[PDB]
Amino acid sequence: RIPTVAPIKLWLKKDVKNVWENLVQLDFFTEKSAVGLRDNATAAFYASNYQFQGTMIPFDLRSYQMQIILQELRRIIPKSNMYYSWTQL
Amino acid sequence: NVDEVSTILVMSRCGELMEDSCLRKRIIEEQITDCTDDQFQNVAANFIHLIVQAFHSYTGNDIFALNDLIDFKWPKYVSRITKENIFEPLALYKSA
Amino acid sequence: FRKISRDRGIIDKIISSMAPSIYGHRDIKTAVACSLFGGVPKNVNGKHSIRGDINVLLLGDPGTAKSQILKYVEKTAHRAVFATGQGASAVGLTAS
Amino acid sequence: ILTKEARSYLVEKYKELRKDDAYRITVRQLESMIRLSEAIARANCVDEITPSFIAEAYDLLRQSTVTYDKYVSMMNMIVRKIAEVDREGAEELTAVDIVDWYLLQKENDLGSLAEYWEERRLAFKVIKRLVKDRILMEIHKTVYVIHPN
Amino acid sequence: FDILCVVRDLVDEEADERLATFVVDSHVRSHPENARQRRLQRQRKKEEEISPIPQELLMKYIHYART
Amino acid sequence: MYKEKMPDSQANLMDRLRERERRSA
Ligand SMILES: Nc1ncnc2c1ncn2[C@@H]1O[C@H](COP(=O)(O)OP(=O)(O)O)[C@@H](O)[C@H]1O
Repeated sequence: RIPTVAPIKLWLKKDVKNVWENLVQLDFFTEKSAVGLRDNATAAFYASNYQFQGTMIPFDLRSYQMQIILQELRRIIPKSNMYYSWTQL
Repeated sequence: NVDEVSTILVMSRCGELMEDSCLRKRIIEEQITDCTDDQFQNVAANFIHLIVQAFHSYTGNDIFALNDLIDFKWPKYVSRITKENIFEPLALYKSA
Repeated sequence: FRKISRDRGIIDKIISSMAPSIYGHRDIKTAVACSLFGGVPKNVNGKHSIRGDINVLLLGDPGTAKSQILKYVEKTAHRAVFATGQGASAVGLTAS
Repeated sequence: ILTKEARSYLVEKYKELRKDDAYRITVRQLESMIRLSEAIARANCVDEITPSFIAEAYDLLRQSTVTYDKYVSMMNMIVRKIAEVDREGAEELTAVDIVDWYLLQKENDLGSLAEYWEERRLAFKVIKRLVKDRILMEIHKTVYVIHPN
Repeated sequence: FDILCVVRDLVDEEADERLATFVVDSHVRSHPENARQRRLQRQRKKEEEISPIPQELLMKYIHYART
Repeated sequence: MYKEKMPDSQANLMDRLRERERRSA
C-alpha cells in the first residue's frame, strides 16, 4: 500500500528468535498445557525429573497460547501505533 | 522504558570501554594526538546510542541483551576507526 | 518456390514462421505447422480410407495464447471456419 | 507508444509481480499494465509512456491527524530523496532541510499562504511518525539517515 | 486428436524475462507507426525482422504443397 | 521527474502563493 519508484524491513527469521524469547519471559505467551507451579515439594519433585514434550521439540514448533485477547489489545494499544489498524482481523 | 535503558548503559558502560586495550593500541597506530578522554567517552557513547537504535526492536527493552552486542561488535567497530573517523561519527558509521 | 525448397533445413524455417509474434511454444507451433500442411488422405485401394489432416488440441492455463493461435490459423489457411463453444449448436455445426 | 526504457521497467515489474505467486497473475496482466498505461497517457497529452505511468498501473493492479495516502505520499518522496545523497555523497539533511525540499516538490498543489504553514507543520509531525516507526535513524546537526532496516 | 499441447504457466524469472521482452516489443511493432509501394516495403521489412519467410509466400507455399 | 531539485527561494514563497490565491478569482 505504498506508491512505487520512478527511475520497511522484514526482519530475518534468525533475528526474531530473541524477540520471540522476550514474549515468553514476560508471560504474554504460555505453553499449550503449562501446568505451572506445583503446590508441594514432593509433587514438584516429579516435575523436576519428568521431561515433557516441549523440552524436546524444536524451538520453532512449541505450541503456545495467549493471555491477552485482540479486543484487549485494541482497548489498550495507542491509536498512534501503526499496527493499530491490524489489531482486528 | 526505552529512554532509561539508553541512559543506563551510557552511565554504566562508558568508563568500561574508554580504557580497553584495543582502542589505545589503535589510537597510537592512528597517532591521534588531539584525542581526549572527554572525546573518548562520547566516541564510545555514540556506539551505544547507535546499537540501541539499531537493535532495540531486536533485543527489546533489555539491559542484559545489549551489554553483549556492545562487547562483540566493539573490536570490529574499533578496527574501522581511522584518522578520518575521529571527528565525524557519520563517516565512521558509514565505514562500519 | 524451388529456390526456397533447396535451402538446407527448411523445416525449421516454416516452424519459426508460424505466428512469429508469439514467443516460445515451439512444440506447439510445430503442431500448427504440421496441421496446416496436413498429410496424405490415403484412400487405400479405394475400399479403405484414412483421414489425412492433423487434429490438434490446445490445453493449458489462461494467459497462454491458446485462442489467438486459432485467430491466426483462420488468417493463414486457405479455408477456415471459426466457432466458439457455447455460441455454437449441434444443428448449426453439422447441417440444418 | 511504449518507450524503450519503459520496456525494461515493464519486464522488471512483471517479474516482480510474477514472483509473488509462488489469484495468480498471467501475461494478460502484462498486457493490462500496457493498456492501463495507454489509458493514463490517453488522459494526458504526451504519447511517450514514461516509467511513471507504468508505476501507477503497477500500483493499481497490485493493490487488489493526517489521511493515509497524504502521509504515505510524503514517504516515497523523502525515502528516495535521502537515498540520493547516499549515491551523490553530498551532505546529509536535517529535518528543516528535508521539509524545505518537500514543499517545493508541490509548489503548484499549494493553494493559500495559510496552507504554507499548515503543510509545513504537518511535515515535521510526519518526521516524528517516521522516526517513531524507525525508518530514519537520528545521529549527530540533527542528522537523519536511513535507519539500518 | 493427434497432437495434444499441454501448457503450464509455471513461474521463473529467466523464462519471464525472455517472454516479456518479446511481448513488449510485439506491441511496439503492431502499433501504428508510390506510397503503396513504400508502405508495402515497410510491412515486409517488419516481416523480415521476425520471420524468415514472407507471409504471403508461405500462404501460397502451403497451398502449393497441399495441391 | 525529480526536476524540482534546487528552487532555493527566499521567504518570497509566501508571496508565491499570493499569486496563486489573489489572482485565482
Ligand atoms: N507465448 C505467448 N507469447 C506472446 N503473447 C502471449 C503468449 N501467451 C499469451 N499471450 C498473450 O495473452 C493473450 C492470451 O489470449 P487467449 O489466447 O485468449 O488466452 P487463452 O490461452 O486463455 O485462450 C493474448 O492476447 C496474447 O497476446
